[PDB]
Amino acid sequence: TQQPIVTGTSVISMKYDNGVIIAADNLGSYGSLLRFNGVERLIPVGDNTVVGISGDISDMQHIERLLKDLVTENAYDNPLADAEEALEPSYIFEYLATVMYQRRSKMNPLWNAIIVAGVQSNGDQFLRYVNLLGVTYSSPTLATGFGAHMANPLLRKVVDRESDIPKTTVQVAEEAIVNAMRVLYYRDARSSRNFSLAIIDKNTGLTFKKNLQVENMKWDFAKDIKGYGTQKI
Amino acid sequence: FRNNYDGDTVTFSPTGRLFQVEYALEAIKQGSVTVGLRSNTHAVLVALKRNADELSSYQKKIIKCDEHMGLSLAGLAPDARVLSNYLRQQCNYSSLVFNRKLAVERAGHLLCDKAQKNTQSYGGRPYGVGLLIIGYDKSGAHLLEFQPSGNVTELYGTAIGARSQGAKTYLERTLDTFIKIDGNPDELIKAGVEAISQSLRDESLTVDNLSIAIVGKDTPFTIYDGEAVAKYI
Repeated sequence: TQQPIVTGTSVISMKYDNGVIIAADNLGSYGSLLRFNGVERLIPVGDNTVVGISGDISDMQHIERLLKDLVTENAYDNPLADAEEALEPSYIFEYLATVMYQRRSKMNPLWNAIIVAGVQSNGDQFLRYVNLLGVTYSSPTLATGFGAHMANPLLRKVVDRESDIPKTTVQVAEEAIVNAMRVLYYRDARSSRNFSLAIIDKNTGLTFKKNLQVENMKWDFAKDIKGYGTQKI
Repeated sequence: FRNNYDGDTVTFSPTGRLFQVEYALEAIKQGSVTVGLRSNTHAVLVALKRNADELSSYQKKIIKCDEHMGLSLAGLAPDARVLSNYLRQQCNYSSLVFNRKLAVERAGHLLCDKAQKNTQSYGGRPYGVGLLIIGYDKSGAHLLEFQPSGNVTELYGTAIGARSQGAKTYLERTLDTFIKIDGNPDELIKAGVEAISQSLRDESLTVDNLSIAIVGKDTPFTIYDGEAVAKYI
């Protein structure tokens, strides 16, 4: 029985021919005050998973601690911890989805929406969502909060169905993700211009880009808008 | 001397021995024989079942713990039920919570710990049953030998029970051979049967006597009793 205080907005992601990409801005809002500008909401787990989290930040920080523990505890009496018995995206997801649902069933949820993006050991892309209610779903594109409304329509024009995944390159995917992030800075009042993006590819592995900024914005047309109807000057 | 230091598992003798545990190890030595051996693709368990009269059934020795793991028992059967039940649960927890098949190495570690707790506290009693665990996980085929003292060892092949030393030598010799029976299930089993038949004395292994279990690459833990072992005598 709680209410979120410091919050993170959208986490968007989509899967492409050889991997998945996920991004989330670096803001931690306190209501309408864009309070903290250096919050990383993308959490890499090992070298094959990135968990993006929106929602309550104190709870995200808790989920972070939990993930670091899973890694420590999986290395225990595990000679193959950095190989065959390393944490897979599907393991990290199922674990989180379990916690989320248990917490909702005790009426004390972790006020978050999470997307686990990654690549399985056999090459399969993994992209799955889980939120404060334990609800889970998978799709070629996944976005939380505001991004579900504005990013999905855009990312879906690139990958509308399963067959479209093998026809999409990292270049195309990253371009779409980057554009969605710009649209969100335009229309989401709780967004930040600074963001992070992560690509998990079956060949090149994990590439994590920090300190990205929305660029190439169109604001010039504003010079010609005056009044709200009849004003001429 | 003895009745002084052998009343509780909580008592160390003057030479550092735990007699109750040693007496537990003895119940295994009077149990019927069972063999475990593995190649790089399959693991098999062969066990000689023992009756009470010629009017009774032959008590089962093999228990399936999951679709990829199982074990053969020797000694106090109820205890095997208690332990295999724990294994079933732990295996289940891994699948439900992490969507991960439990590693045999992990299963072994858990069995050791459960047995140890019963050797350091007063009032309890060590388990009086030995187990041979075979399984096929992410790192291939495995065979583990569990002893009530808590010592679990991973092997290529082995055997426990009365006259176990017989089959334990055949395997110790046949190693270079069976460790290479890849892609051929029936052969491995035959090797196992040959191994078990080196510890016989009373009678010859019959259709009511033999029990074999096999797990591997594209073979879920399956138990062959009576009718279907005819082709291995």
